[PDB]
Amino acid sequence: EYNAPSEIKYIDVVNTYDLEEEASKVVPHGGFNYIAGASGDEWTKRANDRAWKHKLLYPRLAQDVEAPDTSTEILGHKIKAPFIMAPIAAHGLAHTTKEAGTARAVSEFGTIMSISAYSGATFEEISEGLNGGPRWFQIYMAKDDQQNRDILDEAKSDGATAIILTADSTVSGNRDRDVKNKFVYPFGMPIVQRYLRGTAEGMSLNNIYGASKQKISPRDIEEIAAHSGLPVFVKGIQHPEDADMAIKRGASGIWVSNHGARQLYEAPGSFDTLPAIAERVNKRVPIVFDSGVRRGEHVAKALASGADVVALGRPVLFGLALGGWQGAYSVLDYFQKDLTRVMQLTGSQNVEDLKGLDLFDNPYGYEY
Amino acid sequence: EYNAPSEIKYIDVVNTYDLEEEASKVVPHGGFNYIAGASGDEWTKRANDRAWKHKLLYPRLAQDVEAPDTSTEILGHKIKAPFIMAPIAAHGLAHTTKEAGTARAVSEFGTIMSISAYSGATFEEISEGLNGGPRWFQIYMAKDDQQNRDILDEAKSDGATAIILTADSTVSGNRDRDVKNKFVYPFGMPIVQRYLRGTAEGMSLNNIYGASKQKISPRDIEEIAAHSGLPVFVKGIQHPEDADMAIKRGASGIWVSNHGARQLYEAPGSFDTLPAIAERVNKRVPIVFDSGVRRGEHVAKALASGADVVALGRPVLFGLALGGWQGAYSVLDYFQKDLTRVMQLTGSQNVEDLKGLDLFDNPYGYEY
Ligand SMILES: Cc1cc2nc3c(=O)[nH]c(=O)nc-3n(C[C@H](O)[C@H](O)[C@H](O)COP(=O)(O)O)c2cc1C
Ligand SMILES: Cc1cc2nc3c(=O)[nH]c(=O)nc-3n(C[C@H](O)[C@H](O)[C@H](O)COP(=O)(O)O)c2cc1C
Repeated sequence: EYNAPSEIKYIDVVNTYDLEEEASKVVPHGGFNYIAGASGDEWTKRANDRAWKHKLLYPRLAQDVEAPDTSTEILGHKIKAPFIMAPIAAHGLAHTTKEAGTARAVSEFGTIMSISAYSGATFEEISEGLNGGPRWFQIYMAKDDQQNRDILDEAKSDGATAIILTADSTVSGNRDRDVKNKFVYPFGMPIVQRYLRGTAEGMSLNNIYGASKQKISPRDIEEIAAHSGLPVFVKGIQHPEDADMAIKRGASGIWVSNHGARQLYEAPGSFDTLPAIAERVNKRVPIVFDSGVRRGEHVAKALASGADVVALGRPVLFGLALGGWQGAYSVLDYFQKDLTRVMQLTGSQNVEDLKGLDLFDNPYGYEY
Repeated sequence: EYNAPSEIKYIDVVNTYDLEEEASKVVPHGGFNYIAGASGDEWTKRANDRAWKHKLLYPRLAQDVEAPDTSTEILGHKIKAPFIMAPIAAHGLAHTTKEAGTARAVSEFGTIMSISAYSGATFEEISEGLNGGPRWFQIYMAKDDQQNRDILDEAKSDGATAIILTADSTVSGNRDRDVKNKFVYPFGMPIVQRYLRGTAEGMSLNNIYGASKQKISPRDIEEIAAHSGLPVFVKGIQHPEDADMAIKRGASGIWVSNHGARQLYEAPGSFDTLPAIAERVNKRVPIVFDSGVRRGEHVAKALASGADVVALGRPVLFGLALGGWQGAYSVLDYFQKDLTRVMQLTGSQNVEDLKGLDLFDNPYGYEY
C-alpha cells in the first residue's frame, strides 16, 4: 500500500533545493506531496524562501579569521552547529527506516533530535537510532489531561530534555495538494494512538489534528512546564505578543515558525517576523527559528537577527528519502560546511560573531 | 583645605533632581561644580536627560500583577534591584566619609559597588564600608604595562569580581565649570600610588588623565582579560561597532555610557545610543547602561531597550549639592520604590517582564 525508499547511501549535496525534485522521483506521489506541499497556492511557502533576500549579508575583509568554529550550546547541550532537527511527523513517508534513520543522522552529526508526537516510530525504535543522543519531545496535546501527563512522562522517561508545545495546528492548514490527492497516513502513530480510538492508518491529518486539543490556552504552557519540570518551547510564534505571553506563562523558549507554511495561508514569510519577536523577547529565553532554512546563509541571517539556533525540516527529510540516515546526515554535513564558508566570508570566527552581524536592507525584495 | 559635609542622616527623596540644588551651605563651590558639571555648555548632559522623553512608557491594565520583585542577577551576583553604583572619583568632594560611606549604602541596600581607580579612599577604607559586599574595580589603563599588572593584582586581591575598563577618557572633556573654577583635587588618589611619579596633590585633572594611556587598543582589552582572569566591561561605548570590537577582543560586558556627559561634547544623549548597541551585542554579553538615570521610569526604559542593569552616579553622590545635604542609601531606596511603582503600572511582575516592554516613540522630543 506504501513503498517508501529503503536505500542507505551518502549523497553529494550541491544545494538543498535540488533535493526536492530528486526526492519526487523516489517517494510515492501522495507522501511526497504531503511532505513538499503547503497551504493554498503555496504563496507563503514562497514567502518563507524569498524573505532571505530582504536582508543581505556583507562580505568582510582582513577580519583575521581562519577555520571558523560552528559549535554552540542551547539549554545545556553542546552541539556541532547552530541547527537542530525540527519535529516532523511520519518519517516513514520518506524512508522505510523512518524516525530511527533521521535520529541516527542527527545523533551521528552531533545535534538535537526533535520527536514529533505524530511519529510512525515508537520511542524504543527512535532511542535505538539516537544511541544516547539528546532529544526534545514535541507534544500535540490530547484533550484528556491524564493522556498529556502519560505522553510527557513517556517522553521524559525516554530521555527528553525539553518539551516543544506546537500551538499553530489546532486545525489543519488548507493544504490543496493533500486535498486533491486525498492523502491519508499509510501507517499508525504509536505515541498518540491512545487518543485516536482506532489507528492513525487511513486517517487524514484533518481528523488527527481534530483529535488533538483545539482550545490550547496559556494555562497549557504553565501545566506542561509544571508537570514535566522540563524547559517548554512554544512553537508556531509569528507575532511578538505571543512571545511575551508565552514567557509570562512559563515558557523557557520561543520557537518562531509558521510550520513550513503548512498552516495559516497569506501570512508573512517566517524570517520577516523574527526581528520583532527577538526585540520583544529581549534575551529572556532562547529562540529557535524555522520555516524556510535552505542554505548556510539562512542560518547566519537567523542568528544575526536574534535566533540562537535554527531548526531544519524538509531538506533533511528529502535527504532521508534519497539515502536513509546517510542521506539525512549528508544534508546536515552540507549545512555545517555551507555555514563554515559563510562564516569565513563574513569575518565570523565563531557562532557568537554571527549574532553580531549587520545585514543590508533590500527594500526591492526578490526581483531587485 | 576642603570642608566637605560630615552629617549622617536619612533623607526623604521626592525626586533626585531636587538633590542637585540641595546641600551646599558647607558644600564647597569648586567640588560641587566638579560633580555637577559637564563638557562645553552641558548641552549633551541636557541631552542625556531629555533622551528619556524620546521613548515613553505605556500603562498596561488588568495584567495580573502585584508586589513586583525588583531583584535580578548579573555575572552570578543576585542584587536587590537592577542598578549598581557607577565608578566615580573623589567621593570626599561630597562627604567626609567619602567612598566608605557610598560603599556602606550600596552594601546595605544589596547591590554592586564600582570602585574608581581615582578613589580618594584606600581599598581598606572602602572594604570597611562594603563589609563583604560585591565590588567591581574600574581601571584607567596605564602607559606603563607594569602599572596595569599591579592595579589588576590589587583589585583581585581586594575581592573584585569584574574589571571596568573605562576607555572614553584618554583625554579630559572640556569641562568649562572646572576651567572657570580653576578646580584641583584637594586630596590624593591612594589606589593610583605608583603612576604619578611626582605628587598626587600637585596634579590638577589634565595631568592625571595625562599619566594614563591615551593609545588604548583592542589588545588592551585582551590583556586586561588574560591578566585579571575576571570578566572585563568596556565602559564609554556609544557606537555599536565599538561594542562588536570589544566583544571580539574578549570583553565580558558592554557598559554603555558617555561618562555623565563629562567627556565628548555635542554627542548624543546616552539613552538614544542604547538600542543600536543592544541590537549589535545581540545577547552576547551583559549590558550596563548609564548617563542620566534619575527616575524609576529611566531604569525601566533602559531594561526595555536592552540593558541588563543601569548604573547610578550623580544622584547617589548628592552627598554635597548646593542648598541642604542629600544623596546615599535613601537615594538607592528611592530608586527601588520608584521602580516598584513603574513595574506595577506597566504590568511587570519582575525584572524580566520590564525587558519585554514596548515603548511609545515620541518623534516631537522634549517640547512635544
Ligand atoms: C512533512 C512535515 C511534517 C511536519 N510535522 C510536524 C509535526 O509533527 N510537528 C510539528 O511541530 N511541526 C511539524 N512540521 C513543521 C516543522 O517542525 C517545521 O516547522 C517546518 O518543517 C519548517 O519549514 P521547512 O522544513 O520548510 O524549513 C512538519 C513539517 C513537514 C515538512
Ligand atoms: C563626579 C564624577 C566623577 C566620575 N569619575 C569617574 C571615574 O573615576 N571613572 C569612571 O569610569 N567614570 C567616572 N565618572 C562617570 C560615571 O561612572 C558615570 O558614567 C556617570 O556618573 C553617569 O552619569 P550620571 O551620574 O549623570 O547619571 C564620573 C562621573 C562623575 C559625576
